[PDB]
Formats: sequence, structure tokens, C-alpha cells
Amino acid sequence: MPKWRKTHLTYRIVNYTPDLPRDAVDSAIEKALKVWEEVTPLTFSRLYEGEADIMISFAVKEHGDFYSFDGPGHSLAHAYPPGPGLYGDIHFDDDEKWTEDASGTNLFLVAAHELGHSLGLFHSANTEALMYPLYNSFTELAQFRLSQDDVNGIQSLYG
Amino acid sequence: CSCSPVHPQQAFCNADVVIRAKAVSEKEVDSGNDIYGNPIKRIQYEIKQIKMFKGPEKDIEFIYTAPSSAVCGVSLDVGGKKEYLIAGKAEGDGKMHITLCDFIVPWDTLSTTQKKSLNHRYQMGCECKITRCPMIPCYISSPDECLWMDWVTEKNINGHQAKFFACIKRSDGSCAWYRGAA
Ligand SMILES: [Ca+2]
Ligand SMILES: [Ca+2]
Ligand SMILES: [Ca+2]
Ligand SMILES: [Zn+2]
Ligand SMILES: [Zn+2]
Repeated sequence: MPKWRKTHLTYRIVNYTPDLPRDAVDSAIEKALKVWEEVTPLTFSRLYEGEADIMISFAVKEHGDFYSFDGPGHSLAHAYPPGPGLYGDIHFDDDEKWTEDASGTNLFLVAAHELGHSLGLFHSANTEALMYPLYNSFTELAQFRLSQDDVNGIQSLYG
Repeated sequence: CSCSPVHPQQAFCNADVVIRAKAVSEKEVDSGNDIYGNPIKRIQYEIKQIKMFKGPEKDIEFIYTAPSSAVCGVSLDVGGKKEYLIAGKAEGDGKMHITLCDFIVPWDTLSTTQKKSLNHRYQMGCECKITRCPMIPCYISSPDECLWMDWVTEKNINGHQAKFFACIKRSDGSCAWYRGAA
């Protein structure tokens, strides 16, 4: 699938990084979703048990998927395009120090990018696009904005 | 996939295997699996190992990576007579895997000092921390640490420090950038 065949999607935060209280992880992911809810007819709802479409988790090195994390730096996270099971899921590398601000690796910025993949987006060559794989929109959080390149991509899939 | 950039020394020190290679052929394979029915595909590149700077005695013959960039898959120019320096992870005899976030550059793009650093100088500095400075001003926390300033001073990941410097421990315990020798 380059896209989900439904409007109402589910997600679940399966496990939690030591670097942050659970409420702070919850909030960063909620905001990252919002980013995509504001420009599409998609709505997401949270599941606290069982299998959601988008299973979000933290892992280090090998974590069962043939794509091992690689320690501090390098790859910070990865995700799977739409589909059943592992597809649509998001994994964060817990050898990063996940933060709410820009002091460490910012969870919200990364989660937003990866959700793009979960929804069907590929990488952009535009260095001001969220979907650019290298910090996407380097710092400005309290005035972060999807780029129009990102909006075009996502609206090309879901209107 | 989300990457943070890497100075070559960091790559070299973090990677299990560092080789000069050419990719000759490409094809999909299924190595898995997945806990429901549904399988995980990986691109397998067939390579020729031209030279090894770090890694196992048995030559690498295959490099794996993901099919999509969403999971950090990378394209090598196959057939196309293209030589690369590849830093990545060993995955059993004659196999390694790479990602989008790995240090992987065409051989011919390397500076002379980068190439020479693969013999020894990068290895000497693995005990040192290399920290990318997000914006001026930035400060070392610990004495055994160099500040990577290429992005901040050049807006270029393969900047001056990348091209010419290694972060080496300095008798005493401080680390510092050095443009080198050999
Ligand atoms: Ca899923
Ligand atoms: Ca990592
Ligand atoms: Ca962590
Ligand atoms: Zn994973
Ligand atoms: Zn990505």
C-alpha cells in the first residue's frame, strides 16, 4: 500500500524511554500526529492494549526486525509504510537521549517525520521539509511548520 | 528514517567494518519473517571488496540494506563502475549491512588525508568524543572531546574538520583536533 485504505487510524505507545516521564512521551507523539491531522481528513485514536495500526516503540540495537539500531547517533529512528503488522509501525533508537526540547534528540520532530512514513510519504530532497532525513527543520519548535512540499505529499495521498 | 550526521572518525570508530568496494549486482531477498504472516524484504548487493581498513579476515561479498528509505535503505550505484568507502556493521561471514545514516561516500570524493587516516589516525582517536555543535556558541563538557564545527561554520557536513582533521588524545588527557601526518 502506498496509503492506508481508511480514515480513522489507531496508534499505541507500546513502551517508554527512560529519558522521559510517560506523560511527556505521550504528549510529543500526540503533537506529532496533530501535525498530520491538521492538513488531512485523517483522525487517529489511541489504544492502550492490543494491536493498533501504528505501533510505536523504543528499542536499542537488534529488536527483531532485521534493521538493528546502531548506538548513539547515526540512525535515530525508522518506520514502515502502510500495511498490516509491522507496517506502519515506528521505532525510536533508545541509544539516543530523547528530549522535549532541543537539548537531546527531539522526540516530537523525529516522531512527526517518522509518522510521515507510516502514512506513505518518502523522503524529500528539500532541506526545509520535515521529510528530509537530516533534522528536517533544524530547531524552531514553538514555530515549527510543515513545509508546502510536505503538505503536497500528504494531500496527494489523502486529499 | 532520521539520521544525525557523522564525522568520518565517528563512523570509522563506530563501524565494525570499513572497506573500499564496488557494487556489481543488486537484487531483493527475503531474510524474514515477522511475527504475523508478513515478510521483511532486504536489498542484497553483491560486491567486490577492494580493500579493508577495519573488519573481519573473511572478505565482504554481500551488503544488505532496506528496500525503502523509510527504514534507512540506501542505494549504491550498481554495475556503474562506482567505488565507495563503506563503514557499516558485520552480519556474519562475508556479509554486512548498511543504512542511509552510515558513512558511505564515493572513493574519489575523499581527501588525501581522509584516505590516509583510515590506516591509523581515526583508530587512535576512538577514545575521544566528537560532538557536533548545533549553533554558536558551544562548549566541550569534558576534556576528552572535540567540537565538530563544520555545520555551524560552513553549513556543510563534509566540511573542513571532516576533510582534514582527527580528534586525538593528547598526552595528558585532553583531546584536540589535529590535521595530522602520514
Ligand atoms: Ca502496524
Ligand atoms: Ca542511533
Ligand atoms: Ca535513551
Ligand atoms: Zn526497528
Ligand atoms: Zn525518514
